[PDB]
Amino acid sequence: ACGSIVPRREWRALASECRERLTRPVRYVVVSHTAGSHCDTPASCAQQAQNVQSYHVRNLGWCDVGYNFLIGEDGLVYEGRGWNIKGAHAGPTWNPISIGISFMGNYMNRVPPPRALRAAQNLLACGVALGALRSNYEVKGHRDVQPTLSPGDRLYEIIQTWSHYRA
Amino acid sequence: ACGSIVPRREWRALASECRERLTRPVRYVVVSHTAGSHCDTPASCAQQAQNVQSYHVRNLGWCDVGYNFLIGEDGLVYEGRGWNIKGAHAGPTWNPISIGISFMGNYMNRVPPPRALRAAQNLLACGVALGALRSNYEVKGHRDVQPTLSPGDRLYEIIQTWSHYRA
Ligand SMILES: N[C@H](CCC[C@H](N)C(=O)O)C(=O)O
Repeated sequence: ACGSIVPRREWRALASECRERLTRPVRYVVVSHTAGSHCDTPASCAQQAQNVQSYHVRNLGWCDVGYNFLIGEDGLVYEGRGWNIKGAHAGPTWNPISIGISFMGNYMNRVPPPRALRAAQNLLACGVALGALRSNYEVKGHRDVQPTLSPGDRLYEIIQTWSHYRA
Repeated sequence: ACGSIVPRREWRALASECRERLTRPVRYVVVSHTAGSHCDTPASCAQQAQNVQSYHVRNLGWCDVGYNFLIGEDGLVYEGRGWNIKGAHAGPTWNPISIGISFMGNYMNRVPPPRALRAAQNLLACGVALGALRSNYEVKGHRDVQPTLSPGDRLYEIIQTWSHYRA
């Protein structure tokens, strides 16, 4: 088990119905925030991934949670659509050429804790390590590719300092 | 770099006074339990890591927490002595030739949750990737190399199914 990713079944996900595959290795990573509630325990962040997926599935009518992975302030990564299934998180130009990771919260006036950030970068290395990502992958913030405040001012200024970030 | 580890400072560890280095690559991994209180959040697990360190330093007179790494039921790994410094967790024959990882809890009547187990296994893969552990490393229960009940019956039964387990 590559990163220490919480599997779909462990956060009680509805089964996915998405079919569209991403072509590896993938070039881009897009970092979003959920603009949802935050959580900082495994129990609270499992519920929160449930809740986000529930909105996407029941309400937006999507095949699964839109993000490939979610990050909790518990410092764990929650399997969304995964490495191999095209996401619904950054519009039609970016969904097919990226992995979308989303921090569970609103980081406009808040920073995610260092454990959340470590879990994100550990996830990405793990992606390289598996061949899901390019070794020279490029990180975009959600607002760099779509009109939105996502991932929040505070979170966005941090991912700007990441070695793989490209505006 | 590899994995995600909660660093010493983040859990508010006393400065280490330990100096003896292990010789890489290390061949053996010894898995214990602390036989202490469990914790299932980053906040409670950081506290617990302090308590364990406090006990070993202040009461037992050791140079640091005895373990190289601790595992919380929050699903995070807590930095102890690290990959490079000799632990105090398995006696004078095993301490110089092993990495000691301890699950924070009492696993006599109780299993650690899948996320603790994942954190532990991934940690070891990272030791391998790092050259800290041999690729053909062996995992031992604490009871395999010393008389005590550690790492606890339930947890012992689990580590017996790990692919690197050798009695
Ligand atoms: N490569 C990872 C280990 C994960 C196992 C992965 N190789 C798989 O079987 O999918 C690492 O060293 O962090």
